[PDB]
This record gives sequence, C-alpha cells and structure tokens, in this order.
Amino acid sequence: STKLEEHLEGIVNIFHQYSVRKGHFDTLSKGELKQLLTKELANTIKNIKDKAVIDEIFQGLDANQDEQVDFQEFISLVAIALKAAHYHTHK
Amino acid sequence: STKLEEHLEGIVNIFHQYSVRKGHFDTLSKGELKQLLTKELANTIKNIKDKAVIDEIFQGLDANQDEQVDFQEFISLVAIALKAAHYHTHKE
Ligand code: NA
Ligand code: NA
Ligand SMILES: [Zn+2]
Ligand SMILES: [Zn+2]
Repeated sequence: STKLEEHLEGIVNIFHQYSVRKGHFDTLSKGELKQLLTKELANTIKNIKDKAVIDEIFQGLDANQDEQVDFQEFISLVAIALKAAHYHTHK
Repeated sequence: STKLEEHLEGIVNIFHQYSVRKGHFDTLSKGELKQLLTKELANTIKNIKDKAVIDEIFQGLDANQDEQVDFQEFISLVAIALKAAHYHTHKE
C-alpha cells in the first residue's frame, strides 16, 4: 500500500466516521455534511482567498434536507478542496 | 492541519514529486502520469474488478504521450480512484 493509497483510504475513513453515526451507515444528512466541512476543512476554508470557492463547498446544504449525501457527492467536495489546497501550496 | 487536510496535503505532495522532475514544475507528461498511476495506485488497480474503470484511469495516456497534464486532470483521476477505494472498503 503506497502513501497515495493510504491517503485515499484516509479520506474514506473520515467519511465513514461521520456516516456511521446516524441514519443509514453510509450517507450523511446535509446538516452532518456541513458540520464535517466546517471542522474538517476549517484551515482550507480560512485560507481560500476566493469566497466563490467557499460558497461552492457549501452549495445547497440548506435545502432539499430530505435528500442524503452519499460518498459520490462527497468525492465532488473533496475535488474542490483538493484544488483549493493545491492552490494554497503556491501562495 | 486536520487529518483530512493532511490527506489533501499528501496527495498534492505526491503529484509534485512527479511534476517537478522535468520541465515546468506543475505539469507532467501523459507518459509520466502513466508511471505515477501504475506505481502509486498499484494495489488499487489489482483490486478493481471492473476493466472499464481501469481503462478510464489510463484513458488517453498512450496517444499524445508527451502532452502535458496539470493538477486538475490529476484531480479527476483521484476522484475515480477514491470511488474505487470506497467500493473496496466494503468488499466481503
Ligand atoms: Na449516516
Ligand atoms: Na514537470
Ligand atoms: Zn462506505
Ligand atoms: Zn503545484
């Protein structure tokens, strides 16, 4: 298992330590996602100098509350944070 | 600084360890990217049962082998790989 594979597993692991808490073990409510993002990306968020980017991380987490967040939807948010984090390494 | 942030940091580091080697420090050749994927995702690849997912990870890489690939293209592959990683934590 490479360092890259350990990071992928690590990201899955973080999703799961939230998703297992309530409801279906493999999804999150939008409320739980929002808590996850606010805490687990707190620095990434502080350092992002274009707030469109913040808004984009949080887009739609205050409506369609009946619809749950699966890992696929989480991957999309990870992709956004991975761009933000790259960019920050060049600041 | 959070554990999640460290994984993002690490993935960026890995990319950089290949992108810096030649020419522009922030892009790599499709050929270099094939080397990265084949080595850094070695076990991920074996565990993938779906040949189509494997072809998707290597899509486009043998044609235009000297074409430059940037971090964003690398993000797309990370996403594919993350889906596979997830799928595989649930293997029985
Ligand atoms: Na859940
Ligand atoms: Na390069
Ligand atoms: Zn899962
Ligand atoms: Zn870079």
